Amino acid sequence: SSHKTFRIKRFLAKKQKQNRPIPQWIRMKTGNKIRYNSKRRHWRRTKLGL
Amino acid sequence: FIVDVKANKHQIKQAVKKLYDIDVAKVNTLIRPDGEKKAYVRLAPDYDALDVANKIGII
Amino acid sequence: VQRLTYRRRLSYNTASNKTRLSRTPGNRIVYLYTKKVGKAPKSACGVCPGRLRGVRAVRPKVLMRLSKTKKHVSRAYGGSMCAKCVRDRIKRAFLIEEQKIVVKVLKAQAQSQK
RNA sequence: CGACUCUUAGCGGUGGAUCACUCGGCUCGUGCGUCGAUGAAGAACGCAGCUAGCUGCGAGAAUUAAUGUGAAUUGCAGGACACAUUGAUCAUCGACACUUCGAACGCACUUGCGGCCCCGGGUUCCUCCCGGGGCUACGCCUGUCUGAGCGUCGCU
RNA sequence: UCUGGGUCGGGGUUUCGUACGUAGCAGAGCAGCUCCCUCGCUGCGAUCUAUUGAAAGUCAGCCCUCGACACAAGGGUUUGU
RNA sequence: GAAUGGAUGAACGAGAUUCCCACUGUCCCUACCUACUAUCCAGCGAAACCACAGCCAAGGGAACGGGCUUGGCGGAAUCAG
RNA sequence: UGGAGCCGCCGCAGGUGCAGAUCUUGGUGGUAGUAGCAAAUAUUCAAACGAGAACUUUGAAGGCCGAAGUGGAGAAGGGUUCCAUGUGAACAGCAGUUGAACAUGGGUCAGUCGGUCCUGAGAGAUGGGCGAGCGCCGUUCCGAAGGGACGGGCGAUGGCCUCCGUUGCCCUCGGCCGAUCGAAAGGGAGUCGGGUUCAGAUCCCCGAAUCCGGAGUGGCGGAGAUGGGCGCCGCGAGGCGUCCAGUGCGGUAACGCGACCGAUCCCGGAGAAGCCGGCGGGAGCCCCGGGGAGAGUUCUCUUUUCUUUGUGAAGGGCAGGGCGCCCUGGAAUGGGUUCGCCCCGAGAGAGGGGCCCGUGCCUUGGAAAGCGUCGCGGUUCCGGCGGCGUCCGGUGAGCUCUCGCUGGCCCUUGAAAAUCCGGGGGAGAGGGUGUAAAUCUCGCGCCGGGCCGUACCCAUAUCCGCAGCAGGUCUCCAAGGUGAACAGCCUCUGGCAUGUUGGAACAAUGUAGGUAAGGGAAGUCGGCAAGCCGGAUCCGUAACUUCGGGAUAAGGAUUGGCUCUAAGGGCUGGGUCGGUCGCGGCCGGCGCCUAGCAGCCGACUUAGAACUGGUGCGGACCAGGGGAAUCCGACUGUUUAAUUAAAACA
RNA sequence: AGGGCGAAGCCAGAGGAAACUCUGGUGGAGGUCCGUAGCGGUCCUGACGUGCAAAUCGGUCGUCCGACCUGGGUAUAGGGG
Ligand SMILES: [Mg+2]
Ligand SMILES: [Mg+2]
Ligand SMILES: [Mg+2]
Ligand SMILES: [Mg+2]
Ligand SMILES: [Mg+2]
Ligand SMILES: [Mg+2]
Ligand SMILES: [Mg+2]
Ligand SMILES: [Mg+2]
Ligand SMILES: [Mg+2]
Ligand SMILES: [Mg+2]
Ligand SMILES: [Mg+2]
Ligand SMILES: [Mg+2]
Ligand SMILES: [Mg+2]
Ligand SMILES: [Mg+2]
Ligand SMILES: [Mg+2]
Ligand SMILES: [Mg+2]
Ligand SMILES: [Mg+2]
Ligand SMILES: [Mg+2]
Ligand SMILES: [Mg+2]
Ligand SMILES: [Mg+2]
Ligand SMILES: [Mg+2]
Ligand SMILES: [Mg+2]
Ligand SMILES: [Mg+2]
Ligand SMILES: [Mg+2]
Ligand SMILES: [Mg+2]
Ligand SMILES: [Mg+2]
Ligand SMILES: [Mg+2]
Ligand SMILES: [Mg+2]
Ligand SMILES: [Mg+2]
Ligand SMILES: [Mg+2]
Ligand SMILES: [Mg+2]
Ligand SMILES: [Mg+2]
Ligand SMILES: [Mg+2]
Ligand SMILES: [Mg+2]
Ligand SMILES: [Mg+2]
Ligand SMILES: [Zn+2]
Repeated sequence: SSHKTFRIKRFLAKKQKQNRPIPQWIRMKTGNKIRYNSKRRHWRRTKLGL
Repeated sequence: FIVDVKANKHQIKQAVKKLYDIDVAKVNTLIRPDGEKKAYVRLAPDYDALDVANKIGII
Repeated sequence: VQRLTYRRRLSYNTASNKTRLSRTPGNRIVYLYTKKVGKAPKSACGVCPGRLRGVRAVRPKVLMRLSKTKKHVSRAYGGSMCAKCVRDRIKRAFLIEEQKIVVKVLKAQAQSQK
């Protein structure tokens, strides 16, 4: 909005940190079932806890 | 710098002075959209920033 | 023609968001935001509709800054009340007290008579 | 013969049935039967050398101490350590620690405003200013102190 | 190779209605300058006359050229009593 | 049929009628033109619907058949409508 | 084929056998390479990159949005979409060398811009009451609802216990009014110019400011305030002794001057006010005439056409506005005067002043900075460095904003509070003749201002409508032409690539436009649809009527281009003759345009006339078809979001 | 936006013996008219109708100083608003 509270800004920050894709060294771990992050949120489609 | 989010400019100023034996003109904080309070810290004109920068490691 | 934008995040044209055009030394017309128009104080009498003389009509929280002389005038009831209403108050307050004395005299004569 | 269409079979696709597995469930039973103002449950935000999620933890943050164990952890790095030494790594968990909201407690929910005591810079108690610390919810009980009343008396 | 069809050009046909430019003693008036001459000279000025049935278009699905220019046995797939 | 209001009424109405003047392709009676489609192509590419299917006449039949009976008949694969 | 378990018999047990349930879950066809990728005028040429170009980028051309924008900025909402580099799998309904995709990194800086404080409609604890109860009501009502202050006293400590603080106690005084919450558009002190980034700037840098708080010991000046008397001594300037005065002064007045003590208490003001009209002043922009600097045009013409031609805040000065301020004075033959009014013995005109605003000029700022040009320095890096210039005037029912005055409307009268000041009072305090307490302090000096927001989009692609959806979604700015005009049409500034594709054809059906001989509603439920009409000026205007209307009634005429005419305004000027003093002044006498005349400027309209054209002329754009009657409802208003706008409701 | 109509009040002139009346101005009233933005939504029973759209589009329309339009805040909640 460009007029944020601090509460909201911090919320957004964490959401922004969560988006990154898996580190590829994770795929090489021993008992690995994970191939892709599957919790990736694109701003244009799917619109936050808000 | 990156600074702890709870800090006042007063605290930062006092920290910067304490750690690096330095002295500050002014501190000028903001908050990164990421979460880490950044701090621009103007040193007083008796001091050169590149000289301290070399002391602390960065360049 | 150079059109222009507001300089603050207040979009709406309001009592708060009033402006004026100014040419800078950079030779660009720029909005400057303008200070509200202060009023001279009206009289303590309350009948004289005209506002007071010799007072800097300025937004009241400024008065703080101003010198005493700007804020008033050298008279009894100075910068609170218009002259006319003082010199009527004066002679009223005098003439009233002269009649009160006359009634006191007529009372005292009536006591001495009875 | 030609193309096309139909039928059957071979092989290949599509699709994920079937079968075989099962660190999950469902049911029945046994023992114990423990949360919280010494701040619960729940929420938030953090924390990894490279880590997004799940988990694990709290600015001592994938954990500290202790005790037991006795050479690993390991995706890659890097390292440590003398594994003839409190000693890697797990387990236990009695010591320590435990950010912010939350019954949630100075008052407010902006993360905004405060008061009062002490400490360091600031002064040289000069109050300011900055930083730190400790108090500052409501209700209620036992006492304590200060009181109020043409409430009931006594003495003056 | 009835030497050919094509592009450009030229005629014809036809549509519209007389181009630009130049000239004019045409032009309601006005102005500047003077030789204040008012037909003085010079300029502005819709429009008008002449050059001028002019200009412009006319196969793209109009007609004739045999003028100019190139280009014209070339390619691919077929099929048998 | 009389404030279940009766009778009226200038102004007003995207309100309901009727006629006249004008005007018109509304019509007699249709025609031509333009643009975007539809069309063919490259690329891309859905859906509803679907017992099996899909030429008729008559008959009977749950009294209007694609299928049955008796007749007519029947020729790949398709395109635009 | 597969690669790890499985069956026969005798008994027992059951979630035990499918074609159907518009059955459930998953998958797959035909339909079909079909429908379809048609709203909003538009693309073309060359080059670059590149494996590859209809689509990227650059250049050139042709087009559109046409300042009520397809431009430039916000609010809400989004939440990293912003910027850069790289990728070409998927996604962006063709493609893509591209993107808001994907992957790497970057990126939001404040005492002054906002939150923050205030109160609004309202919300909501306590006390009190209700309530089986979680609770509810209630917000001044069934409250002992103030913890503060001043001055005095007494005690205690901390300090050069000096003097002052700090606290404890005692007295003294004190109405409130409800704790609290409630506005990124209300109220609310104080920041502006230039530069700077791939992306941030009133936030960074440079420079100029500014407010608020503190400032003790008071950092400094200045004010308070340094008179007057008497007595001596000294030639005199003066020196001493001693007596009083001194909480500033000026103006007839409006009121003024840099400061000019002062408590609880009281009064007042400011904050703090609707809409509409008219008129005036000030800016921004437009316009015109010229100066320059650079342009384009130049076949002919054009002293050309085009661009560009600056000064922040804060101070000081001065115009220019306004005054319902004062003094003089006394107005009928009544005057003054506005576009309109409106004012006058409760004081008009006339003269002189006082105050307020001064966003306008000048100046400090400030030319050093910016812009425009010409020119160099540097392979480079370089915010390099120089020249020149940044001028003078005029216009206005012009538009935008604004300040101001003055009306009109109301059975409408148009916010509170925080905060800030003024005045009345006079409890106190000050030192004793060089100083004091005092500065709603004057000028200077010192120190501080924390916390959170700050990227970008803001919409025919960052929001909501399942999507890059023809929908929806609050504002600011707002050029030239034509014209009544923010109408439409064309243009510059800025912006785009025709709205999720291209190519070739030009059949039928359509959708959207047009045109039609003769007739003119014969069509049809019905003139539905389209057509006529349309602007302006000049005439001319009926029935009826609530006398206001009807009314653009109806019905007529004119309209172009060109060349002329007439009519509408401002400014300035005579005090000439004589004298004398320095073309200018001062004095005295004539003159006295008192029918005014002379020179110099400048918008724009209106009427009339000539001539002229293939009768065309509101040439596009814009832009009423009328008439007679009936029914209903007086009217304006409202209504079924998405089939009913009416005669229904009001 | 821009136009139209031109209510009270005001001025002058003319008449009138008075009462007052006429003529020309000025003035700018109004849930006044036209008409933009805005708000709406009449008709084409137009387009669309597996849409652009789970109500949109085009022209044509109503209204456009007032019972006007509109952001944010705030109040009213289900036999309730
Ligand atoms: Mg969205
Ligand atoms: Mg405000
Ligand atoms: Mg004064
Ligand atoms: Mg097969
Ligand atoms: Mg499965
Ligand atoms: Mg009856
Ligand atoms: Mg009756
Ligand atoms: Mg009846
Ligand atoms: Mg059948
Ligand atoms: Mg196996
Ligand atoms: Mg079973
Ligand atoms: Mg089955
Ligand atoms: Mg097709
Ligand atoms: Mg932008
Ligand atoms: Mg980008
Ligand atoms: Mg694609
Ligand atoms: Mg508040
Ligand atoms: Mg006067
Ligand atoms: Mg921004
Ligand atoms: Mg925009
Ligand atoms: Mg198009
Ligand atoms: Mg295109
Ligand atoms: Mg689009
Ligand atoms: Mg016809
Ligand atoms: Mg018929
Ligand atoms: Mg008929
Ligand atoms: Mg019609
Ligand atoms: Mg009529
Ligand atoms: Mg009748
Ligand atoms: Mg009605
Ligand atoms: Mg409806
Ligand atoms: Mg309707
Ligand atoms: Mg329809
Ligand atoms: Mg259809
Ligand atoms: Mg489309
Ligand atoms: Zn008065």
